[PDB]
Amino acid sequence: KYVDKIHIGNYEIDAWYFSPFPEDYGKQPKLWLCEYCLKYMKYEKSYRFHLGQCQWRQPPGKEIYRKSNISVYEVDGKDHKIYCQNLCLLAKLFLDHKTLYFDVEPFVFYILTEVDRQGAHIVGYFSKEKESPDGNNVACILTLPPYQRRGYGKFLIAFSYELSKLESTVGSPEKPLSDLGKLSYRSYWSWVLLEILRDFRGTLSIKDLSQMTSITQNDIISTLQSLNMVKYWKGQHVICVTPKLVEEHLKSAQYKKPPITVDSVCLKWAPPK
Amino acid sequence: KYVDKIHIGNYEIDAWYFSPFPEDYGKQPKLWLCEYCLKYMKYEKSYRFHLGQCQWRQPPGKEIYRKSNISVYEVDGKDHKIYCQNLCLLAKLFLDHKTLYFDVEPFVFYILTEVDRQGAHIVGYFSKEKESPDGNNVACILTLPPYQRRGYGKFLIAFSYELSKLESTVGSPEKPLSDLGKLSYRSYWSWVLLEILRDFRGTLSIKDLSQMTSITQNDIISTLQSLNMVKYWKGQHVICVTPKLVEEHLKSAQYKKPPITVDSVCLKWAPPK
Amino acid sequence: KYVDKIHIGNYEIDAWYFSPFPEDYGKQPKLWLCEYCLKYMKYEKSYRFHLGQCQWRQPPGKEIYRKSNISVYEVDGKDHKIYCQNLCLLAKLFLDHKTLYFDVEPFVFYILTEVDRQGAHIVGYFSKEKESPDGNNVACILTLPPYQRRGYGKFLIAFSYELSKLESTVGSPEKPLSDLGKLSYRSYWSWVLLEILRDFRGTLSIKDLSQMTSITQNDIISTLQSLNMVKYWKGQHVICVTPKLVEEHLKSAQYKKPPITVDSVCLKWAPPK
Amino acid sequence: KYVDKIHIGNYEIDAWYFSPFPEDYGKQPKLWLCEYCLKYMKYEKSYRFHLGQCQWRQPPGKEIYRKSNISVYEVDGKDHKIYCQNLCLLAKLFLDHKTLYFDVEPFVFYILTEVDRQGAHIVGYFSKEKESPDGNNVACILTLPPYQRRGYGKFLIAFSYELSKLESTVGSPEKPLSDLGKLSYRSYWSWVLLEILRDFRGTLSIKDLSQMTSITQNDIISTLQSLNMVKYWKGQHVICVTPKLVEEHLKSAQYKKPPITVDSVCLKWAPPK
Amino acid sequence: DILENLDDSVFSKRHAKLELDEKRRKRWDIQRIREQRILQRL
Amino acid sequence: DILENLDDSVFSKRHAKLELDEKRRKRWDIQRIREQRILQRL
Amino acid sequence: DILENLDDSVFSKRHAKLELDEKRRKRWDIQRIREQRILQRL
Amino acid sequence: DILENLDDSVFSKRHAKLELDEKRRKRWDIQRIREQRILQRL
Ligand SMILES: CC(=O)SCCNC(=O)CCNC(=O)[C@H](O)C(C)(C)COP(=O)(O)OP(=O)(O)OC[C@H]1O[C@@H](n2cnc3c(N)ncnc32)[C@H](O)[C@@H]1OP(=O)(O)O
Ligand SMILES: CC(=O)SCCNC(=O)CCNC(=O)[C@H](O)C(C)(C)COP(=O)(O)OP(=O)(O)OC[C@H]1O[C@@H](n2cnc3c(N)ncnc32)[C@H](O)[C@@H]1OP(=O)(O)O
Ligand SMILES: CC(=O)SCCNC(=O)CCNC(=O)[C@H](O)C(C)(C)COP(=O)(O)OP(=O)(O)OC[C@H]1O[C@@H](n2cnc3c(N)ncnc32)[C@H](O)[C@@H]1OP(=O)(O)O
Ligand SMILES: CC(=O)SCCNC(=O)CCNC(=O)[C@H](O)C(C)(C)COP(=O)(O)OP(=O)(O)OC[C@H]1O[C@@H](n2cnc3c(N)ncnc32)[C@H](O)[C@@H]1OP(=O)(O)O
Ligand SMILES: [Zn+2]
Ligand SMILES: [Zn+2]
Ligand SMILES: [Zn+2]
Ligand SMILES: [Zn+2]
Repeated sequence: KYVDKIHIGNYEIDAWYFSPFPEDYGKQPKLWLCEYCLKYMKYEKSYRFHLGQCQWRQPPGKEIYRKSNISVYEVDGKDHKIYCQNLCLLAKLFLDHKTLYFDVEPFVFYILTEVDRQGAHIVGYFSKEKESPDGNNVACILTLPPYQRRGYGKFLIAFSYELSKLESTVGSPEKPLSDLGKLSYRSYWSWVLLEILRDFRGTLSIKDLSQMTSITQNDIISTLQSLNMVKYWKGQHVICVTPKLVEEHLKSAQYKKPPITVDSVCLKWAPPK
Repeated sequence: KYVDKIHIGNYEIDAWYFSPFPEDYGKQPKLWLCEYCLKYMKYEKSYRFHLGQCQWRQPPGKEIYRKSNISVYEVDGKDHKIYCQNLCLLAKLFLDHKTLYFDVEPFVFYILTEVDRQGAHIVGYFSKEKESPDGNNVACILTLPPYQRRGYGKFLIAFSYELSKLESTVGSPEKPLSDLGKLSYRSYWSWVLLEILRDFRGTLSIKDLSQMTSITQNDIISTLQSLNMVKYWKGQHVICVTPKLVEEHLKSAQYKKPPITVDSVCLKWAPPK
Repeated sequence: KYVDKIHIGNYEIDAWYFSPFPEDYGKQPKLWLCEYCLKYMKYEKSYRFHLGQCQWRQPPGKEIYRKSNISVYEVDGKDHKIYCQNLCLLAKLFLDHKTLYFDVEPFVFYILTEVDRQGAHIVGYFSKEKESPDGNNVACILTLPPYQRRGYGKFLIAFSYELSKLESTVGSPEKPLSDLGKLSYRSYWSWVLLEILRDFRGTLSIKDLSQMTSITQNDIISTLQSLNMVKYWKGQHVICVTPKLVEEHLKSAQYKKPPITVDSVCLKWAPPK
Repeated sequence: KYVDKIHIGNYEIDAWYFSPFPEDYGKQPKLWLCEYCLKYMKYEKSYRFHLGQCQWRQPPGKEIYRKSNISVYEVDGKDHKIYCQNLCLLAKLFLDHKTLYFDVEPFVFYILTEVDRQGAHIVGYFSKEKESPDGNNVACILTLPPYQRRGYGKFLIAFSYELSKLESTVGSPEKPLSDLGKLSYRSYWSWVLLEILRDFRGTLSIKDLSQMTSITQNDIISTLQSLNMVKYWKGQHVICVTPKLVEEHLKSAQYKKPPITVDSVCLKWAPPK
Repeated sequence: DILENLDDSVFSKRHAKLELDEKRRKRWDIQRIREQRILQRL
Repeated sequence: DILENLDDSVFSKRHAKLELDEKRRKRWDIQRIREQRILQRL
Repeated sequence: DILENLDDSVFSKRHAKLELDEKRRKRWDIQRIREQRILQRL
Repeated sequence: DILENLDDSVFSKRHAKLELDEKRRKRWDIQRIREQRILQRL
């Protein structure tokens, strides 16, 4: 690690990992980043100059979600390459296993922002491959450290699935997940399944749950395993959901309603092709 | 699946998976197996004949553990090839991911038996590679279906670690684990760690726990994660054990004392070389 | 083989091998080709129409050699892609081991023509990779069947080396050579070496010959072997040239002066970079 | 090269190449070898001692050919491992591309000897794989330097084919051939084909020649090419043998009757299986 | 029977995808040869 | 200390060759995975 | 229906060739894994 | 200088491990060639 601290907007954020900022920018202990267009700089002088020069107050895409002060922007890597590359370099500072930074054309980026009078301030994001061979509805996912543990991570996951639903497709985050990634997804999956298993008056196969939620059969099964809703007969695992098991887990710390939730009506997005 | 049922001793056991019993023995719906030497047969006539002919009442090895009616035998694959091959074919009926059946010379087998007036009756086993490149203190592990859910599985795991302890070595089961394998190990690991974290009056690093138990640092970490004893700072995970977290988990279903335990004094084994 | 005959200019030429002319052009028994721009056609009607429409009377490059009625044109695959692709498809009809037809940008083509009042009529060619990892001064080489056995093949080889000389580089045709390719090169190499070994008043190492001719040390050695000018001591082969061996081979069928020779003064070419 | 000279029988022979004589035997400048059993030694003292101790006066196999003072012995690598390994180490001193020295069980060795009152003195040999995937009737072939250029090499080649004939099989030496190997085979092949093409009153296809001689169609074709008995039509090569071409080549240096020839009647060998 | 369009653009269109096919096969072989050279030479 | 040029073109120039590096590594891995899948599954 | 020969030698004979099959597959995988590790790590 | 032991057993002992080395290299090459043939021919 060479760059271990960044200045973005009014935040001083300590870097978690290495990021391959090009040339001599990778060797500087601190970097200054524009909170709107995400360009990186060596010196403070050029930062204080850029504030009164930059022509952006939002990410360079369509506002596809708006409720309250939350807005989500869709940025296509082909149309705004420079922006997404800068985002990916920023993102790598907090992701151990991020592989791509510059080949951004095949990717589409969904930026989470909080909006006020000044503009739309970046909170986090997730990236998504347009054509995924493994059916990955998320590639990397991130909530910037100052905004963490507010529920924004579970919003972004919930958001990625809402896209998948509107695409009539199942999806799963790129593996492997980090420890905080596992906790976030498992928490989200439990909440979704428990809400369905509480209300649904009918027979449910694992297949149905997948179609209802866009969660994969694999992710559903392992979620049900951790909720003690799977029994084992001759090696093979079969679903066993009871009103008692649902009731108990609803009161446990294994059930938690997300502080911030995606409201379907507030989504203003059309699926591609 | 062609052979879906076996007769061994007085048990009729339904087969869970395929097993490559050679030639036309693989195509028979039912097979008869001697409970002592584990030889397989097509017809019942040859089974009822073999009972009054067989010259074994125990597995063909050293009795290395004896307490009450429990005995454990160490069988070297090089000395008793035929027996271990037959065991491996039997074993495959209940293991989805068992790869080796006939190359048994590099392996040593530890047979769990219940002993009475008649002889030592096979309950389960685990196999172990003499020279493991990945440090696997267990290759396959099995409790025969009629003996399952009595605690014998957790005994065999506990037994495999006792061997590792006496070899001044760390060890881990061959990955990947089956769903019942995961449950068994996680249950064992939790119990071991909780017993230590309850009693030890001193500073413990993950390194120490590994040396005390022969459990790998990886298996220790993930165990502690599930016991909520790991916090997260800048991505990296650090140990956080409190008397409250220990107390709470001791009363939970995440702590369970094994019904059958390895008694160190009753082990009569010398480590190799 | 599907297309076994072509009409080019006033020639009816029987095809020697398969050529992957695209779409349904590959399935026609006969194809019509313009002798100037080398475009291929299904029907005769479009050929007789094209004669009074085509805007070329030469290959689309620089005339880099002119003596008598012989002209050689340099065509860069990047500037005249379509032409070179058509040439490569034509060429494949007489080359068993030609691999490239459409990736013509990395190649430069040297077209041999006979010139009269009408235009510059294609006789043969050789292709050359701009950046060759193996140092190949020729990739494919061809004299169209109606022009064969006049000496034009040995002219093209001699021409390829003249380029190499003017580039201060050694070079060798792409291996493997066809039977007619071997005969042509061996014939050329013998003549060059014999002319030098007859006239040179001094000591010559294999290294010098290479620098004088741009022929590789390998090709020189094997040429000398066939001229009986190599003796063998403890496995290793050493040069042994005598006035007797030179004299004898000058009168043999192993020496033959090329009917058509490259005249250095008539070359009007600058080497690249 | 560390060992550059050997003493075998009464010969001082300079080594052509490296040979991996084991341990510190590979580092000695000179080695002493028994001419009968081929064992290697560091010091002369042990050599002069071994002469009056050794119990062999022939190679350790069946005498399968005897005419005049020439005898050939068949040694199976499985039965006389040590001998063949020593032979292979000796052999490597004069072969650049010999790969095998110790894995001699799959090989059978044919030793050429000159016989007198003392014993059978090794002149050369060829090795042969019992089961060859590529149909190699010779693996390595060697005439020891003091015996070279007497015709013994062409005898060994002729011998290898006589074996192939008696096995109703075609065969070819392992490629690649050394320069002296090429000269020897080409010389042999020419002589065989010219003798047939002179005498045979009938139609001969390349197929027939192969069956008559056990020479491969490939080796036949290239031999005919060098004898100018191949014409070329549309790339493909067709046989063209005339009484003039046969007559001319019979008087050339391209025809030479081997000084020593295999006499079929003097062969006392049965083919395996 | 029928008159054919011999404009450059016609040829450029039916060659473009074949030009891409060869480029991909050339990348394949370069990697394949490099991998072979690494594995045998150790 | 010094004022920096933050024009798009500046970033486009120092990213272009790195963008090409990744594309080549991605082609490498696609081929490597495809080759592995063929060799093990027979 | 029929009485079966349960002597050791019977089992040794029908297992011998299967024992050799596994040994060969184990050599294959060891080489395959070693080759994969070399190619990816450069 | 010193007298050498030329018994068979002496040679058998210093050749045994070298004989095993070659056998392993031969298995390596057989697999390597088979793998190369599969990958190029598809
Ligand atoms: C597909 C992939 O790319 S995997 C990579 C995942 N992301 C990363 O590792 C990048 C760095 N980390 C992050 O950006 C974040 O930690 C994220 C994206 C995982 C979650 O962001 P947040 O907005 O903080 O998550 P959110 O507030 O929705 O909380 C989600 C869950 O994680 C838990 N959590 C988050 N941070 C911590 C922490 N430091 N310690 C313990 N638990 C935590 C929360 O308690 C919550 O679980 P709960 O529902 O049981 O309470
Ligand atoms: C390294 C490897 O080879 S991985 C392969 C693991 N083994 C197999 O899959 C072979 C088939 N399965 C088996 O042999 C057994 O299920 C084993 C070996 C995993 C465990 O055998 P048992 O003697 O039944 O285990 P034991 O009685 O000690 O119980 C261990 C835990 O597994 C749980 N368990 C066992 N079977 C079941 C089941 N059918 N459903 C739910 N839980 C189960 C028990 O509740 C116990 O957990 P707890 O401590 O929280 O109560
Ligand atoms: C690098 C590569 O691409 S290798 C591919 C080589 N080319 C091919 O195979 C394509 C088809 N063949 C050809 O185009 C021609 O045969 C070429 C290019 C090899 C030679 O073209 P030509 O103009 O006929 O050659 P040229 O008239 O200079 O004669 C060269 C030698 O080949 C000999 N030769 C040519 N054709 C024949 C034939 N059909 N039969 C016997 N000998 C022949 C000539 O006798 C002459 O040898 P000599 O000097 O001993 O008399
Ligand atoms: C399959 C393989 O293993 S390929 C390896 C071939 N062998 C080697 O390289 C090992 C070292 N070399 C040798 O042992 C020998 O040179 C051999 C085996 C090739 C031939 O042994 P010899 O008994 O000398 O061969 P022989 O006396 O039969 O002569 C064969 C031809 O080679 C020629 N020749 C042999 N040595 C030489 C030399 N130093 N210079 C020129 N010509 C030579 C002969 O003139 C003869 O050709 P000709 O019929 O046109 O006159
Ligand atoms: Zn900006
Ligand atoms: Zn028995
Ligand atoms: Zn034209
Ligand atoms: Zn001796």
